[PDB]
Amino acid sequence: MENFQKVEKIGEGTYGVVYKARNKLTGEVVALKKIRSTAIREISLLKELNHPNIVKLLDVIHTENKLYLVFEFLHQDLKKFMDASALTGIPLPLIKSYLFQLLQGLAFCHSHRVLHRDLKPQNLLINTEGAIKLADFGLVTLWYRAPEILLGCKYYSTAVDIWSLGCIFAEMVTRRALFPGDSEIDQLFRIFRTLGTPDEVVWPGVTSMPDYKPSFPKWARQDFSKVVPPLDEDGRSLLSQMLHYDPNKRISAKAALAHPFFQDVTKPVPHLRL
Ligand SMILES: CC(C)c1cnc(Nc2ccc(S(N)(=O)=O)cc2)s1
Repeated sequence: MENFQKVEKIGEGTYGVVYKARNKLTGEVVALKKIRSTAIREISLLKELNHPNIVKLLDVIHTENKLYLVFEFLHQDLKKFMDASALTGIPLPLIKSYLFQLLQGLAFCHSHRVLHRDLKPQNLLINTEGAIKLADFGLVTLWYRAPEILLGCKYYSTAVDIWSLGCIFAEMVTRRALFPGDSEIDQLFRIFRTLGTPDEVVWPGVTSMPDYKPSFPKWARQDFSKVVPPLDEDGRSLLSQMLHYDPNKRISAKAALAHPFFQDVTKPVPHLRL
């Protein structure tokens, strides 16, 4: 840690504080995440998980019970790009590129039995060359949380990351968050008002989950034509399969890569002001 000089504070999360820093031996610019056993073991297995659409973990430094993670540095996150793109909107061929790349990253991690668990725009990082990357994997916001987690399930699957990415796809298209809940119950009821209250017809087993109550209000489903209007029929069809209630029926990352929405995918470059 005597090897690194802090340049500036980037920002914060639940776990820690992030700084831009410079390595005095290599000259290199990096990102440094500061946190105040089995944990060390599992974090260290991530040093071995390398893919062009995952932010690289360079090292783990454990000194005096403080833990520091050293990452490759990118110049902007997706939340800042969306805010700056607000009056014009992100062009459709760039939205489609970013979605395709993120599904490549997920298909890779899910084949090694690794889950992200906290996907949101602040955890997605971009560069000037047109790439987008998954960042800062989990071992605060409720807006991107899957319904099986909110209903109390303890042994949830890779399917929770597909739900989150669907919520993010809709947000890029409309320029507003899809389900902006402000407590656990408000998050759940916001999903139910849009997609309909789930029952045994659409999700076998749902009434037996730990936090399910027979007194939930009964709301009717709405058409996806009203949920994401500017999107074509191929894109609406894919989004609908990423937001199915039953996690066994929800589309996998590998299957989604084969959907007809990606028949004409390209790689455009963004306009960034750094
Ligand atoms: C910790 C790690 C995953 C990061 C790597 N590179 C980072 N860079 C970074 C740059 C700019 C912005 S922001 N909010 O757009 O000004 C946010 C993050 S964070």
